[PDB]
Amino acid sequence: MVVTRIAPSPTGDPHVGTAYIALFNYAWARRNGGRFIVRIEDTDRARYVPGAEERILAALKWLGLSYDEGPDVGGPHGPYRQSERLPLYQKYAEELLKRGWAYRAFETPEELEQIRKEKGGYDGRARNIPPEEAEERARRGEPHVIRLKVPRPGTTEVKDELRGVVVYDNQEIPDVVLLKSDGYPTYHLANVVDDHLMGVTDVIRAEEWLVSTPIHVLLYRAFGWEAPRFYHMPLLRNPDKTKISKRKSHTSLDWYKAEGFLPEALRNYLCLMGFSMPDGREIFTLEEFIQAFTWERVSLGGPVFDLEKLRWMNGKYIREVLSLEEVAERVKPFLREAGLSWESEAYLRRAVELMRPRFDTLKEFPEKARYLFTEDYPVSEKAQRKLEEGLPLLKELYPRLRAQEEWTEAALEALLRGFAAEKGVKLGQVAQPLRAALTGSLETPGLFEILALLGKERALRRLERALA
RNA sequence: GGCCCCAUCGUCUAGCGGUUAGGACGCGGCCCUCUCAAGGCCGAAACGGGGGUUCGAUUCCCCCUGGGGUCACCA
Ligand SMILES: Nc1ncnc2c1ncn2[C@@H]1O[C@H](COP(=O)(O)OP(=O)(O)OP(=O)(O)O)[C@@H](O)[C@H]1O
Ligand SMILES: [Mg+2]
Repeated sequence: MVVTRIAPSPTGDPHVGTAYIALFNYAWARRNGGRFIVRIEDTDRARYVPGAEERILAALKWLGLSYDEGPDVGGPHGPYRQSERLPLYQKYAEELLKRGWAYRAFETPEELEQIRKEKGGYDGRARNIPPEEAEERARRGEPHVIRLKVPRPGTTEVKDELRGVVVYDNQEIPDVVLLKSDGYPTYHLANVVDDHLMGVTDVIRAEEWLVSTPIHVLLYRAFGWEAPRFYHMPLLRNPDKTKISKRKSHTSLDWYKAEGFLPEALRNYLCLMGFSMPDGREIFTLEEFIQAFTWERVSLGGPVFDLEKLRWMNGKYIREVLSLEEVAERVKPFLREAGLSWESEAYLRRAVELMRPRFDTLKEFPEKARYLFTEDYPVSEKAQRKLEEGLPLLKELYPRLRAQEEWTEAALEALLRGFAAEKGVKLGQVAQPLRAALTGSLETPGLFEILALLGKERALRRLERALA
């Protein structure tokens, strides 16, 4: 069948680039009724951020991706955390050693630097050490690394499923270290070994690994294993076209969730990063994505992550994809984070309904609708100017309002329109100042619905403070 | 700099030899209207350059230019 995977490195916040690559591996497997594996790349004890594994796994679930095998769901070929597979890599490294495909190198980190300075890059000088001497210096515990012994001279054919064949010159392929001196392996060794054992057939990864591919082709050869298919996705780019980074852009998935972006929206935007539906439709579900997926419709340009477009999309989900009730539920955390409270579900729902077309992120709701949940709301200078300029009218309207029995949006409009005509003035001249009194703002939803929402008492009370 | 990838509006993109080069975000105008949005309508905006192949190239081939990636005991 088809088996894909993601090899996240727990070395920082959950990265949007990871979600992007995960999105495509997930789809390709589901499209082919296959498996989607999650393997953690925690072999660099130096860059390892404790607490990063949980975070990445949660973000993937947050976006709606589900994996078939992984650290927290088990699987037939575990462990799924490389740190727990160390003896395995040791074993395979020595296998290459015995097959003449690798060798032990004892240069100190400082000699290597000096070698890189003079001859630019390691010169494979350790290949001249007699195997028995290397084997002996190893048993004496001399610190060392194991390097891939690249066939020299020569050529190595790599095949990218989206770009075609690419012939490399072995002189371009360095004798990369396979097993570090601390016993930990490098991506190069662990990638191949683990992809093999877990049976992955389709390796879909970021284009930044294209050049390292001939190293993997060589390793699969060394082991006598069949190489999987390679699909390299273009890198997500900052606005300046450089690979998306933490300083020119927002790469942390937690930042997106914190800002009120809907996972559905983010996932949908990410699909547009290199892929498009035949009919050119831009809003679609995760499932529709799986079904319509085809490497034929994947573009290879480095897409710029456009926040403005994400916001647009998020707003689109808020008002056209999720139900009223769903938005109401998703907005709660944000109200709580703003120290605000709603009186009941009924109230919140109507509040959300009135604002639906006015907020593009869940975080924006408590901001623009603050006056619907607390008395502690701000008053814009323009609102104040408008309030003071219409006090006389409001003063004459107030008595009519305290005597209004039927407190409905229909009745209220009738009264106000009538009052405006009877006072020989345009509605706006009575509605605008009233809006200011009620909301401390001049940018709000319809006056009649805002006036009704609160009820007679709550509305008059607030109206009285503006006239006091 | 060496090697490798990429090339349609500012951005995401549709073209797969013959199209007024389409859509979306953003931007401007208009409509709707009690404000602000949402929504509808209209509009400005692209094939980097030079050779070719071909009756004909944005579509196919080559060079140039441009952009990006990669050159570790990180991935
Ligand atoms: N900036 C990025 N843009 C696009 N894809 C990325 C990016 N970074 C990583 N990927 C891809 O997403 C998957 C997960 O990458 P990973 O979890 O290692 O994050 P990372 O940003 O590569 O961190 P590290 O510094 O360890 O390389 C990979 O298979 C890799 O190809
Ligand atoms: Mg045009």
